[PDB]
Amino acid sequence: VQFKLVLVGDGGTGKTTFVKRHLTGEFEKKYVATLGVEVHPLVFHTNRGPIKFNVWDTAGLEKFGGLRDGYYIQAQCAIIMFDVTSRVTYKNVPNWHRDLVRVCENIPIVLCGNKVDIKDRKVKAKSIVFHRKKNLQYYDISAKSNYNFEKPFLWLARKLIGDPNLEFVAM
Amino acid sequence: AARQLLDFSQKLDINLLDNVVNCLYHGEGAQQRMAQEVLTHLKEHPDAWTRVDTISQNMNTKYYGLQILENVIKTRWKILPRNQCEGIKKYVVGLIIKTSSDPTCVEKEKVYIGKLNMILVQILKQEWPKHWPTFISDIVGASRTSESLCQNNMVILKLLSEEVFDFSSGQITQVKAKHLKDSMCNEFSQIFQLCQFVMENSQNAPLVHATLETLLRFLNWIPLGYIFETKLISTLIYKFLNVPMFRNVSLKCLTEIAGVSVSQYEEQFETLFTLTMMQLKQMLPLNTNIRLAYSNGKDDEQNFIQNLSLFLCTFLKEHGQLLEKRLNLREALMEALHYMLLVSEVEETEIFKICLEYWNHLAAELYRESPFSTSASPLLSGSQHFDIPPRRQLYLTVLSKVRLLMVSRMAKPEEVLVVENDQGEVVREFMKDTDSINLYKNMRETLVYLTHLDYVDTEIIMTKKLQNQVNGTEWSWKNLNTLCWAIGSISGAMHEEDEKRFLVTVIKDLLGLCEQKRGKDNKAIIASNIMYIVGQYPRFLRAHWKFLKTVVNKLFEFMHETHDGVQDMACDTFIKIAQKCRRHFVQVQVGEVMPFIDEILNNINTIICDLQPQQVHTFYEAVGYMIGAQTDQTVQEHLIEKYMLLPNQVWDSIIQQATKNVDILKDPETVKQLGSILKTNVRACKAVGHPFVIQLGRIYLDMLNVYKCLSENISAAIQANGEMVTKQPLIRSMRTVKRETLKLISGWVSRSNDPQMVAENFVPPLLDAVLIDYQRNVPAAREPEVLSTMAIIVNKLGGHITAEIPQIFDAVFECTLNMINKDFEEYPEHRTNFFLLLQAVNSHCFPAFLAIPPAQFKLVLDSIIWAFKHTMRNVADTGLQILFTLLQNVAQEEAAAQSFYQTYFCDILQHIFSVVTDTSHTAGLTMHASILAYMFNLVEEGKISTPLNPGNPVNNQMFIQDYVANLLKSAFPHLQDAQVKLFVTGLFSLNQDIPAFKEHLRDFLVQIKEFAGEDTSDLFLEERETALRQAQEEKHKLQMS
Amino acid sequence: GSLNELALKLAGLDISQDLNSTAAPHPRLSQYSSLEQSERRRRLLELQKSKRLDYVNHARRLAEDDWTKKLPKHYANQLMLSEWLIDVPSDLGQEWIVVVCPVGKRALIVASRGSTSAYTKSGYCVNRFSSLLPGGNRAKDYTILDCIYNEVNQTYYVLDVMCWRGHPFYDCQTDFRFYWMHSKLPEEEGLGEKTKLNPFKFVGLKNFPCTPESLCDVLSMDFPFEVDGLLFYHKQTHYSPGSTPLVGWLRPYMVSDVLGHSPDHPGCLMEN
Ligand SMILES: Nc1nc2c(ncn2[C@@H]2O[C@H](COP(=O)(O)OP(=O)(O)OP(=O)(O)O)[C@@H](O)[C@H]2O)c(=O)[nH]1
Ligand SMILES: [Mg+2]
Repeated sequence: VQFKLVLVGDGGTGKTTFVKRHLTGEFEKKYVATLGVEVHPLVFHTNRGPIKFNVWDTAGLEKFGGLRDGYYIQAQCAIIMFDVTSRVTYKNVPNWHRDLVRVCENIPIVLCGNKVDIKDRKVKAKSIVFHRKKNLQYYDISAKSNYNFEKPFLWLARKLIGDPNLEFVAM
Repeated sequence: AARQLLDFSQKLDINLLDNVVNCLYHGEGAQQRMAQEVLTHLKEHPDAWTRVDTISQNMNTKYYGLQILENVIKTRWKILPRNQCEGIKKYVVGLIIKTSSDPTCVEKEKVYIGKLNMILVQILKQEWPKHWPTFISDIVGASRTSESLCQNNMVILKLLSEEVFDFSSGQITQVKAKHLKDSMCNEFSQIFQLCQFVMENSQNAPLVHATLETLLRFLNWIPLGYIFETKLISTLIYKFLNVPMFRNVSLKCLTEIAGVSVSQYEEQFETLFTLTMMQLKQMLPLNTNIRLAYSNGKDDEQNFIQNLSLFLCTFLKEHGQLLEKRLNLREALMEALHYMLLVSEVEETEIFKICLEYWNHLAAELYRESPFSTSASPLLSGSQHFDIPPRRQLYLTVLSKVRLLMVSRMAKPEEVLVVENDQGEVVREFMKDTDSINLYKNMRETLVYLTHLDYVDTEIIMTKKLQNQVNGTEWSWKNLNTLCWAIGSISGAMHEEDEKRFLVTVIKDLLGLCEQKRGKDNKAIIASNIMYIVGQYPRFLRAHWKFLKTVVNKLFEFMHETHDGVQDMACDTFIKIAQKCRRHFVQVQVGEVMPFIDEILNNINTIICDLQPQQVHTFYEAVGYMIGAQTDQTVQEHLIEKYMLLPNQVWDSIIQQATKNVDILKDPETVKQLGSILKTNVRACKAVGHPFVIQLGRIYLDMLNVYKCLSENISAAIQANGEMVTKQPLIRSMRTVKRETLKLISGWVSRSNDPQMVAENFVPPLLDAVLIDYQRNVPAAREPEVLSTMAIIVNKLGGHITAEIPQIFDAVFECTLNMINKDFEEYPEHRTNFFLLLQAVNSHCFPAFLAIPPAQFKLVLDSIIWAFKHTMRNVADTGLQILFTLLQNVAQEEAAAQSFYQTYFCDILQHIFSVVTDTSHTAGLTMHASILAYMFNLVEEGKISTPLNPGNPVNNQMFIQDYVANLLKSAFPHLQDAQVKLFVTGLFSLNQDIPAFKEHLRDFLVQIKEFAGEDTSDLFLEERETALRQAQEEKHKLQMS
Repeated sequence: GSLNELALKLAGLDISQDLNSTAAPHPRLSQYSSLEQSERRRRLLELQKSKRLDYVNHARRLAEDDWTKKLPKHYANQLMLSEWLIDVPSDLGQEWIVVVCPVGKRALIVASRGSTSAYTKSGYCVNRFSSLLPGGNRAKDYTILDCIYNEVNQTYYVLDVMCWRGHPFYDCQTDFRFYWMHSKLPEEEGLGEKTKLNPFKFVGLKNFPCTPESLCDVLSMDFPFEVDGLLFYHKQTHYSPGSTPLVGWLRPYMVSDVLGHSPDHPGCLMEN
């Protein structure tokens, strides 16, 4: 009833903030870059009992990489993430995906535009096209306002359990 | 004793093999596991052998190992003992050889393999050409004997391929990539010759497929003759696509190929399309329901479907004038064009996005042919009218169907986000650019094009939909919402007169619909749609005022509606209608004597008494826009006073009571009230703009003294209880007044026709009230919005405020610097803001910087270095533009410039180089390069004064070349003096082409991360030595004119 | 102009079907769902006042947030609302009373479980707080009151009372309900005063008779607030949520028609 979700993206993406929002409904305004990884369990309750994503909150910065691919081992699903306010961070997406499937031949994955809330967005939804041919889901999220906040988890869930009409629930 | 770091001894394996299993399996201890394995990356890898050989969770543990090995190779390789280079070489080659063909390696996951293969790719990225010459050559034969060593070899070839064509941007220096390309290019035939071999003769499923896939990645670069002068495409269509498993790789390949530029290969593309389709028709029939086959189809067919989405869309999009120039292909593209429509009914707002990419492309193209309606009338002879333009004549029937699509699956026009501000505030939050809204707009575009191409058809359609809702019993909420959204899209895409007829018809029958239906769940949703529709057509409400009025009054009515959200519906609607039809509200209309606004104001309370906080705010913005119309300053004034008459009474009251007792401004309710009263005041000022000063003045000073009150009531609290006071009711509330106060002041200065006055009246009271107070606040209480409000209130005044940047920059500059100058974390706001502020005084007020103590000015630069050292991309980027800016602002003052160089120039170059060679700040790239670049340019002439100090025979050009080289050598001792000479001289060559200069910067970033070492001279020392010449011999073919 | 068939046609467009709503202006100023007949309906309304409803159950539910004409299942439309007073009653002398209501927000105040909370006619919470109303400081002994909240006076002027220390007054005729107010409101410790457990004063709205002389004197009074308009309760009406012709509202004037070089000087005045 649980799974291992590697959480990749580059630096300042909002990976850490995202999961932490998810784990407390706090919002962290401070940038403190994760050093190596730091796996946070998470739980949602659903149509079919409870489910737990083991969020391997990986780093972004080259400096503090860690054992990167080493963390992806035995990954059952994922989330490359980027920041719609810095074009650069979408350009490295392809690399993250790379390293990822070079460890996980077939594992449900999700790509996430974050920061959709800054009203000076520099990654026009026009420009996001990657997932398509690499056949990953894509979602527009903000961790500052909870726009499409749980899409990434609900999707993966539907995939790993093999249930399309699996809806989350309050309890 | 379970905590062991790893030094030398006869160092065991049964142990490490425990830490691994920890990190990957259990819990919080994993923190120290993970934290320890990061550290065995120090001295080296004399263990690599030790672990890899002597292998339960081995394969992990071996993994790790390979990581180390790989570090070793990616870098040290060069200065390795040559023989040991060989030792790895055969160590890996062999390791793979065995690890492949195994009576069970499915178990020994594709992992260990692929990372191993991956390593071999790494080695090759080092010597493949010069010191592995028989490689490709060999492994060919190496596969033609054994399938096992083959299947996998297809994968060596794959990764090699990506690594040298896809991901070589960044991971490799500029020239070494060129040399690996025309190297894979070179002997590619002997290996294409291989993949074919496989396809045509081998029957081993997995092998075949991993060759399709490895072919898929060949298709990004391989020369075109391999695709088109070969029976390849034929092999895929006839032989691989019709086949359930390879079904997909087959397509994706196709797709890729279908993406090239036909120039020379039109014949091949024609037959590839028709053939593909013979296949496809054979497979997924056209009488089949794609919607179910997806909803019900499993992942086996999901992707097939999405890749059809891509093959289709990308092809039709890139070979159209190819798919009509023959009466013979006309029927095939129709078949294909029909596929698109089926696929488009797919409930999957990501496939549908591809489909809609085509749809919109077509629409645009056939809008560029003719943007007009096929002149409606037959001809007097009866004949065909001949005015249908050459192309759409070919899609008429099918554009009818895409219109149907937009008006059926029309997307949600708006994206409201209920969600509560960082003040415990619960609000509605209107989003601007979201993948959502993008769906909306693109559908709108397509239906606007497809409306200009035959708007008679849109009208017709949208009426068959609405009919089918009233009686038609296609009735459902979702579908009604879609019908009226698509109605609201096509606004202004219709000859006015045309659309008068239209609307009246449409909504008339929707009022009829709304009576029909029993209930109030339905009566409301209907109504709401009527009101979007209606407010979507202000052209209409302007030519028909009796109606405008009627809709406004109805609006007001709904403003006491206690059914769900009907009230939010009404307010949105009213504010739309107020902004747009804003003029008719303040002028006298045929049918009555006195301007409608009047009645509205003379009735404010009775209209808006059943609203809640936000709703009333939005209402005040609403009548704002109206008062913003009346340009007659006398009446506009009278109107602004009676418009702000209700809140002003609250305010005036709270303000009497605060004379008598400045304690009530501590009263939780009366602050709830200074809050709401202000949110009003802000929206008001927003719609009203400049003349609103009449109001603002009225309270400005007092407002100030209360802002100043709350401020000192908060720091206090905070100072005596911790930042923790912030997370409680009243502090949050007070904060809110302060914020909405500053948002009031910036708000109004932001849109004022006058600078002089504002600077002379509304600025000096800020000083003591808001600025000095920010200084006097305790750090964890100083409001960040002060900085940003100051920032905004400097761009609007510029020169006028330049004389006071002393006074301001005092209150705030240093005191705030000290909050941002310990780490790069605490106080994120202050950081960002403070720096927008410095950005702006620098921009519009440089004279300031000119007239202050050299020690201060210095202090300002310093802070800027501090910006661009930031890891938060905004603080550092904003810091950069403040730098590039400031260099140029220096440029003007010939006087200050020179000295500026004689103190800071080199002392800036150190900082910028620092960041550039930092692995963290790589979004700087374009800014670093931009600045560094401009500065060297600058050097080659502009710096008229000697920095070395040995007179002129040590002229500056050569000086710099020198000190840069020295600076980098010493910070990077490994680089041979050659790598450095190369680079630095490339700083004055690539000098003017910053795309090129950027290229260069990265070139160097790779050079440092890898020990090039003595012997190795595969860095084509000279190749580029003349290469930069071609750059220098253009800067004067352009910049001498 | 055919669109004039919409101007009339957008006219007929209704969410409600409450006769003579006070949402819209007085059924004289326009010219559908509204007649000249207040008086008729009043009748059968009374003549059908043999309790069928479990009002007692209801007060609980309201006061405790537990949910299993008709009883309004949540917080919206719990207030008894006035229809414009049109048919000026034959028997107004000694059978009707009138509250000079003030300006502000109507609200269902529901004080139970140690809390107190004001809602709009639409189950929207507009304040939460502490009162001296039985149930709203600090026992299954709640209070429910129908109030206009005047912002300028931070006072909740009470209009009517439907529930008090756990006993529904919905079953009761207005002349009583109101007595119960004036007999029981000014008798709470501090309810009509401002403090740290009663931040908001609660003041009962006076009522008077509708006798010619009355309306007369009442129209020349001084009030502790700003006059919005006048309410008319048929002495003998129970308390039924939503529009009823048994409470007629009218604005203050209609009556005698109806049978008649710097900024500015700083208030506060502290440091520069
Ligand atoms: N405006 C906005 N800011 C965000 C959003 N999400 C995160 N942030 C900000 O982004 C930064 C968050 O940093 P992290 O979550 O650590 O991003 P990261 O570097 O990939 O995460 P770690 O390295 O694992 O710590 C902070 O500055 C937050 O203030 C968002 O959705 N909208
Ligand atoms: Mg990070």
